[PDB]
Amino acid sequence: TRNLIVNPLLCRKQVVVDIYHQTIVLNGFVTKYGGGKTSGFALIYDTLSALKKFVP
Amino acid sequence: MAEQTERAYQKQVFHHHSRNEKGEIDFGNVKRYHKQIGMGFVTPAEAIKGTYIDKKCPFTSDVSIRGRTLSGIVKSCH
Amino acid sequence: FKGYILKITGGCDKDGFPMMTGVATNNRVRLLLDGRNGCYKPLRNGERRRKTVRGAIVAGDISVLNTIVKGEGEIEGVTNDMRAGPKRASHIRKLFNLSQKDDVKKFVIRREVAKKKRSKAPKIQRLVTPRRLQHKAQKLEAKKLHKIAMLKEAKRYAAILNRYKVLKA
Amino acid sequence: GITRDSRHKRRATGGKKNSMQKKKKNTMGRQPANTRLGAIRVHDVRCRYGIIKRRALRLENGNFSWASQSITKGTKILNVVYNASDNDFVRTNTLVKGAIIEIDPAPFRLWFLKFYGKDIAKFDEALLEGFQSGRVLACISSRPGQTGSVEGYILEGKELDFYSKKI
RNA sequence: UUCUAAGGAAGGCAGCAGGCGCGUAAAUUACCCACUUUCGAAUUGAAGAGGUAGUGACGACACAU
RNA sequence: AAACUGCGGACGGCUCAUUAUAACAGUAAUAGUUUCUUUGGUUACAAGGAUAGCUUUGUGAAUGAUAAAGAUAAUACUUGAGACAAUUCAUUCAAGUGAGUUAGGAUGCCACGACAAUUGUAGACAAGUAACCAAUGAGAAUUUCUGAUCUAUCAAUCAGUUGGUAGU
Repeated sequence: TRNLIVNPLLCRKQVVVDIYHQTIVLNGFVTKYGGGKTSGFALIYDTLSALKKFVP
Repeated sequence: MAEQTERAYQKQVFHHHSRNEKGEIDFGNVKRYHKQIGMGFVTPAEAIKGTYIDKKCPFTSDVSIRGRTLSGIVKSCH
Repeated sequence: FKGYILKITGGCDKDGFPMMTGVATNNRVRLLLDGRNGCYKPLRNGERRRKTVRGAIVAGDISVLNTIVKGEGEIEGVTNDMRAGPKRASHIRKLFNLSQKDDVKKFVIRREVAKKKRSKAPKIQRLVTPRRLQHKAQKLEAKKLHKIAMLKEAKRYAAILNRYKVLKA
Repeated sequence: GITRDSRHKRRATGGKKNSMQKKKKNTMGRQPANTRLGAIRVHDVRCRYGIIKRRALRLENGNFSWASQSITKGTKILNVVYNASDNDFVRTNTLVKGAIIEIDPAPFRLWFLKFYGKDIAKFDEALLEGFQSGRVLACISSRPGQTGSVEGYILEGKELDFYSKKI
């Protein structure tokens, strides 16, 4: 969806979630005015050893 | 002889003894130091032949001439 | 009682102001104090303050005099009679009449632990362990780099330079 | 403290100069140290940026150079005989740059004996008189209040005549 | 200006909140280092810098009846 | 944990009282100065005391108050082999730069004097330290040229004032 950034330095994959209506972290989600489309940004922290290490 | 009118002995900034005819340093005299300043300015003959002493003369001292350059008319010489 | 001889080594005024050894008056004086003479503990570095102190002359205003050699206030008295021992190996040889070559680990002051085990002693310093030459683990050793591993470069580098400085044609 | 700023002066027009700031460490000066003649007494002064200046309060010895013979020797300073700036420096024997002083030419004489095989006690006539009289004329060329030492040179032909006639 | 056992002692809000006074005239004695970045022995600790929240017809934009 | 040692609190934050060529803006110079940090380089099989936190006895109503004694460490303070560099002075040989008795070399002398007597068993590799070059640095600091509001019921002002020499 949208764009992919492969980020092995942070052991991470990040996407721009485009909703057409533990390793998962979701942030910055807001809908469009008048319902329907909702957008957001997702955080693929794969192994559960980065999530803790690389997570506030 | 005529430039030694002060309480101290007047010497140039760069004073060096010349070599005599036999090829060794002659401590009995001092070379008249004179340099040439930069952007297209000729050294007056008085800075070469003359025997005056000045530590602020741009031709016979270590004072440099930097970028700014102007012109004008002499107003007072007192 | 029979009494011995003592030397006054400190004291405090009735108001708690200490006594300065140098000051040779009876009353109280205000001086510019650093941490050098003791009577003022600085907070910052190089910070002085004008504090009040007492002279080195004893008088009736004194409340307690440490004059030992005690802790006696002034009629009364009070009294002070190896918390950790030395740590350097050179100090161990001094205390137990030990030479330079004999081992001192056999004569290190060991303290036991008695609680709900362990016979403790300080961390040693300055002995003869094979890795004591960590001090030369290499650590020393590694003058190498310095030792011509670098220095010969400075004659490698130098030399070939004078070559293409001499072509100059 | 002593200041070196130009905000306390007057303009070239003679008008007074008003004040906007206070004194600052950048334009800080220090009390001069008049290096007299006597037992060695020097002090270390922390300057700006942590550098250290050797403040020579009192000195007796100094290193002096003979230009003709290309030698430099240590020598005890005897007297100060001429200061071109202030005469009060002569009485107090203050050591500053350009102060004509009198030193004993003992090491220089000994060096001449070992090198030529002769004794001094062509050279300019007044130089010989200083050798036999035990007091030769030298000029201080260092800044004792900054470097903490007296470095100078023995006066020679044209400089000697000018300074000797002044005395 | 404050404490005091009356002998003595520290303190400088033109820092963030707040109080008195002055004037026609100007806001919470809030929460957090998650954003930006700074300092430090350092990936981690602090930061009334900074961010978020509260008052806000100073102003600016869209918009009900 | 606390404490010694190191670094920092000179940045950031607030205000506009002072200030009339002062400050500030553009500009140019430093061949007239220059740190800190960071970056690139260059130059004895191990010695000596004492000090805190620690223990003990205390004073004062009290402060971020303070007194004695007994010990104990260093990348704290010192000595010391490992073998030059940088300063001052005097003389001298001299190439880039618009321009330098200039960077630089040689001779003699004084002072100064090193590359921890350092640290990880674990995350030889590190890490640390002293001086000296250079960058950071169109930075900081001084300085050049030009540029400000009203007022003549302000017309003459200045004596370190303007310059010179020597010094500090």
